[PDB]
Amino acid sequence: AIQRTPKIQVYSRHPAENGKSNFLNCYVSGFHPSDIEVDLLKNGERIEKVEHSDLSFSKDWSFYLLYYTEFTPTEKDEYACRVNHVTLSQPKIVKWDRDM
Amino acid sequence: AGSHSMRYFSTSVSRPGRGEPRFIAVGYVDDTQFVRFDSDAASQRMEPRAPWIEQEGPEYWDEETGKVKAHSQTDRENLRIALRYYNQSEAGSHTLQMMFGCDVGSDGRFLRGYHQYAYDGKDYIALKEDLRSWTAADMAAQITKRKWEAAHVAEQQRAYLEGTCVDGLRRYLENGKETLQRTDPPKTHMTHHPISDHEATLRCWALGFYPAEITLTWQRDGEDQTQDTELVETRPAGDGTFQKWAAVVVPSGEEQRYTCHVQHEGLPKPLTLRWEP
Amino acid sequence: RYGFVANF
Ligand SMILES: [Zn+2]
Ligand SMILES: [Zn+2]
Repeated sequence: AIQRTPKIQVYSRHPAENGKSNFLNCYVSGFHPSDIEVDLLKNGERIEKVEHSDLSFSKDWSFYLLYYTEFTPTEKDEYACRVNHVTLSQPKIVKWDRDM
Repeated sequence: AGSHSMRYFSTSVSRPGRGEPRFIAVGYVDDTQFVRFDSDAASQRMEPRAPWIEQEGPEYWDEETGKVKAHSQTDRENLRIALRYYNQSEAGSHTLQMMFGCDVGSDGRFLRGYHQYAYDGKDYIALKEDLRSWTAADMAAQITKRKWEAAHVAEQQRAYLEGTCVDGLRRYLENGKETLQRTDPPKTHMTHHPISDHEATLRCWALGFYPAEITLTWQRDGEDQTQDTELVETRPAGDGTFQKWAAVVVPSGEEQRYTCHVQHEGLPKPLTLRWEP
Repeated sequence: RYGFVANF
């Protein structure tokens, strides 16, 4: 079996405007095999109401998933996505940057 | 759009000591998912995942349920057959993926058909473009290929791909017309991010586009910056549209050498963007 | 419209 490490993007659906409700996305792609754990974090803590898309895969057979939750960004709050996969020594935490 | 696809994707993963393999299948028209089946789910039914597929009546849901369940059972068998073919133990977990479906042009005619398997992420067997023979990747797959030749599987699949598949795709495009036929062009803009006194990042943005297919590239003095461009994978916004960006690191004062180029089916003509402070 | 598969 050949393994592939997840690519991770954390981003909002709409351009972030403090105080206005939005959606926070963590898109994980290019991984194999398919078992994976994904958490969205608010200031280091697990967000509860988090949905995700049905497992599918790309032309090279690697898998992708979208994790998402409604949220209202502010100046202070820090958001991140934490991903664990067999290819990772430890979970990878990717911080939300509103310009990426 | 100028052409359309219907694709089903399935993933079977064995769970040694934890019961039968997990089986997940999803159906797509272009980049829009419209059905799913998950062996973990209580319903044990094909379930809708787009509004327009709920136009289908009870016969559809019964028939599609029967078909995807037959597939799940055959792929559990196939995971077991692969263990024998590869002399692998019953202790290890393995994955079997299948993709099938068809492409049709905007005139409504068949363009291409697919029927292919991967085992543990590697190509196993695939129907070739002319739909008459098989690409089998290794020794094990030749055994399957011989069996599929004897049983005329390529003809069976050709008939499905040029018939039922095409007919299904056409119907879905009809029922989901208001959303499936859209070619929404990207909204584009550029941002500038100083890295230091010597360098800054230019990032070209494409937002709110459908379908997902897009080409976003940087040029410097009219030359492609293939090996210096950071290019993220096209990503879902969650509302039916997609996003992408491309960025280059540019020396200070050299921003006007750089242009961003956007090709998308919804664009009247390809775009060229320049940094405009 | 779903298709079908064969045994390995
Ligand atoms: Zn069209
Ligand atoms: Zn200096």
